[PDB]
Amino acid sequence: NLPTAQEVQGLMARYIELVDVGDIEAIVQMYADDATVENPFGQPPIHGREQIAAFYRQGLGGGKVRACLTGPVRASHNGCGAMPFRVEMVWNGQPCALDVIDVMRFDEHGRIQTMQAYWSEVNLSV
Amino acid sequence: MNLPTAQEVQGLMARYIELVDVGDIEAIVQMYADDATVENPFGQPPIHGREQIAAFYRQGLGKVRACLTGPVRASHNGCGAMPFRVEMVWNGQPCALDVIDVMRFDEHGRIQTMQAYWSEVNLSV
Ligand SMILES: C[C@]12CC[C@H](O)CC1=CC[C@@H]1[C@@H]2CC[C@]2(C)C(=O)CC[C@@H]12
Ligand SMILES: C[C@]12CC[C@H](O)CC1=CC[C@@H]1[C@@H]2CC[C@]2(C)C(=O)CC[C@@H]12
Repeated sequence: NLPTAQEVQGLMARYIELVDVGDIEAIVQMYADDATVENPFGQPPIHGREQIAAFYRQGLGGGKVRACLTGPVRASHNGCGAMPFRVEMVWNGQPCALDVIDVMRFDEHGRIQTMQAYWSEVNLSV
Repeated sequence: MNLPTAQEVQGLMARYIELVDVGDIEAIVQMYADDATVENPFGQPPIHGREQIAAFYRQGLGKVRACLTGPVRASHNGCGAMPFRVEMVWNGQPCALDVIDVMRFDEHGRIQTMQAYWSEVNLSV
């Protein structure tokens, strides 16, 4: 029951759909109970739905964060995928933009076992 | 020198696509570390070392085109990710393929690791 290549594209795309509208509950629910997240990748892994939950509450909390797939979801045959997307929020008062790429591995239940988001300052624009 | 910086990674990964675009097999292989390990597509057995990597590219690269479809995303541990598209002819059928490459550079600016994320759902005409 590992998500197939097509199911991966669906789940990853849906994940962005939830971030764009700020459904913290639905996002957290997409993760495995013991899922880890590295955001930004390079940082120490944050483990557990509670810790991952806080993560989204604080970053999306303002309510004015948008997110959208900037390209197709590239999927593997082993329950993994990677996707390109942009995030629009506010920075220093003026509206900026962030280019990000998320690598995700799903457990045999269609839940995100691992998530890794690549991006740094070089990906921030005004 | 140490781990390529974020801006160095964006540059190196873009350089890699241009070598793939022109098809300079030999220049690509010079980008990889002696002990570089490549998984392409991801979920497939790794390709190990120069000789194999070179064998890999000569086979797949030697009418193929590659270009970035968006900016390279770079972190601060010599890693990055990038969205691109490969153009090719598969049995006479002009095709396209969306791919995302994840790479890790060593203390010397070479590619120690690479994972190519893609499958048939990313194939087109
Ligand atoms: C969670 C999310 C958006 C959802 C992505 O999968 C991961 C991620 C990366 C950086 C975060 C962003 C939300 C908006 C944030 C919090 C900002 O405003 C700056 C850093 C941004
Ligand atoms: C190596 C390369 C192109 C260089 C990329 O970094 C990785 C990759 C992914 C799929 C490959 C492609 C070359 C062209 C191939 C071999 C095809 O014709 C179908 C699959 C394609």
